Amino acid sequence: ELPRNLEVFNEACGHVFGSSFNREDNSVISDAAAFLFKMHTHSLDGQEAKVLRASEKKRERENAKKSRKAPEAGMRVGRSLILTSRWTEYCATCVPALGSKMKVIKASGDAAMIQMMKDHNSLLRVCVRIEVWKARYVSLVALDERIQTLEDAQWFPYLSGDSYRACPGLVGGYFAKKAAAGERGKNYKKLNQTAIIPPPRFLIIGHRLQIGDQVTLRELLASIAWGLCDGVLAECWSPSQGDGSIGVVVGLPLQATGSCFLVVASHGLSAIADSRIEGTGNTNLLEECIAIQKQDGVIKCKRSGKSLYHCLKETAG
Amino acid sequence: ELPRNLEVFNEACGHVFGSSFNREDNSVISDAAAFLFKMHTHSLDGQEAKVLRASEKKRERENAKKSRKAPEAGMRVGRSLILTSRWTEYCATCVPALGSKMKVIKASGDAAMIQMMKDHNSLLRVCVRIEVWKARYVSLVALDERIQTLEDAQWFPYLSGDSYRACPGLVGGYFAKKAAAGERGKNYKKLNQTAIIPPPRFLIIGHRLQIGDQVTLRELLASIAWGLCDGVLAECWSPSQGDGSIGVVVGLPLQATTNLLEECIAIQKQDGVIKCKRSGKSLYHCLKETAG
Amino acid sequence: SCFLVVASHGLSAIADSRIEG
DNA sequence: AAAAAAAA
DNA sequence: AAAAAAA
Repeated sequence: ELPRNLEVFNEACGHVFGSSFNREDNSVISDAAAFLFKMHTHSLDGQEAKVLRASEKKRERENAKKSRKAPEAGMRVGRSLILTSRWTEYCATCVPALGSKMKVIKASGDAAMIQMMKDHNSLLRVCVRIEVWKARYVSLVALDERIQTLEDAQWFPYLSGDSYRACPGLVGGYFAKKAAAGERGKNYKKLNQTAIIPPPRFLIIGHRLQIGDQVTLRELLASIAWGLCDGVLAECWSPSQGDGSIGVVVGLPLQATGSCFLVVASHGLSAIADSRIEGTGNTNLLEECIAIQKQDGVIKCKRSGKSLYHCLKETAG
Repeated sequence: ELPRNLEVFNEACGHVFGSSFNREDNSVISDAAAFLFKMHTHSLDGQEAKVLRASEKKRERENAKKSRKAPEAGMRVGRSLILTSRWTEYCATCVPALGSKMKVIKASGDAAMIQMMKDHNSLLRVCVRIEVWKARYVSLVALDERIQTLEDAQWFPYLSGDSYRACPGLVGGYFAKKAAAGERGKNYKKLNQTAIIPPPRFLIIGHRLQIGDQVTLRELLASIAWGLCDGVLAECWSPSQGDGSIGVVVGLPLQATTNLLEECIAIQKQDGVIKCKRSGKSLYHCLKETAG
Repeated sequence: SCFLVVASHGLSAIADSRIEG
């Protein structure tokens, strides 16, 4: 019915949150995924201190966390999430011990432990995808103070190191910057800043985002772009009968990833660093178009020239 | 009557893959060449360990590879290649012992060992040529993650160290960068990103790519260029009656080895050289746009 | 506020939407 | 827009 | 084309 990743995530969230876990609210799913990511990364109080190569200042924080009492049953998480009395059992059983590595588990040969670590990794990936989606969603109506220039905007979202390790191709920030600056191996993955991520209520169900889905504009945009992406992407939405709050998806952007406009010098030709800008001198960016694939067919839509955040702000006034 | 270079490759492919080796499929030939290249470089499981100057991590990796079970008869290598029982004998008798150097072989005077080393080197060259062609073919539709600017695109293809050691004039990447960005000797080869490499199905039989032979658009483009080259090169191919993804070569570019968009390339046609105006868009972008 | 428009889906980045012209 | 590797 | 020779 569901892949291993989504089944693992559903089982984990159910076990940890009882009946308080709403399966149709994006905010609740995002909060649950964030809590689970903290639990599986040993960031919660009362978990193993990270000391392997930590500096004394970091060791202070880790020791303080270890000494601090762990979360108690019934504790409020986010808005509408309540911890069950059995969350400690799940944390003790399903969370690999600090420093666990897949090679050691495989060498042990325990199928149960191998499956436990596989579930842990899949849960980390799912939680980090939900984290990136929530980052885009927040950025749709809340500019990040850190982003001031296109160089800063180039590395969105600014998520922690664990997020990058789980999803290197979706997570940006300091670690993505380091990876791009540093040596690039065969395993290097570039930051796909506008990769399509289904809304959390869809991601956990395994339903792939496509045409016709009953979604809201903000959640669709957070799926296919973020705040500072161009506003023409709003063309991928259409209000339903009676307006209301939830509309429908009429199409999806093309060229979501893998856009290269280089033309190397060959056969006596001269290199081009960017096909779009080369032209003849007409650097009019407002004439650019995006290919939106709809049910009927692909249509080229003229760019709006304005950020998605600004378009949403103007339409909300 | 094929040259020894191709004869050795055909014999090795036969001995190692039985009848599963199809000599008409570019993907199958590329997979067979890749397997042979990793066999002759001592990269397969159970082979000797590269522990002459390995670091701790590399030492451990090589030791694990040596301890790991070697491929066995019937293993699936790719999609349509199955190892035979003779592959162990071939790997034992034809692959030179790890670290062997041609100087010592020639000094010893053993004719058999000399022939084995010469065949090994020729096979490495053939396999690396096939590897470069396949890299171009892959890049025709899916660009490398490392290629972000022209400075990065200048070192395509990004192949391994042994690949560069075998064909320095065709292979790029980190070792080509190191050679170019450093002291250069008289025996120094310049990377030719557009050197003409016949498709493997033609390479292994000695057929030289020429006007009038049936090929596919992606095949010809990978033969004469790669993904980020200008799209005007597509004019070197022409579909046949009904297309069917199979056409014919109508020309081959020269100099392979407002005004900016008015630059022209030279194409050698059956009649003569003609100047064709550039398209301005890389082959990758043109293929993406023309896909539908 | 911020008037940046990052490059996405084949569009070119804009350092400031207002200044464009 | 599968799996195996794997911290300022 | 012959010769030479790993992060």
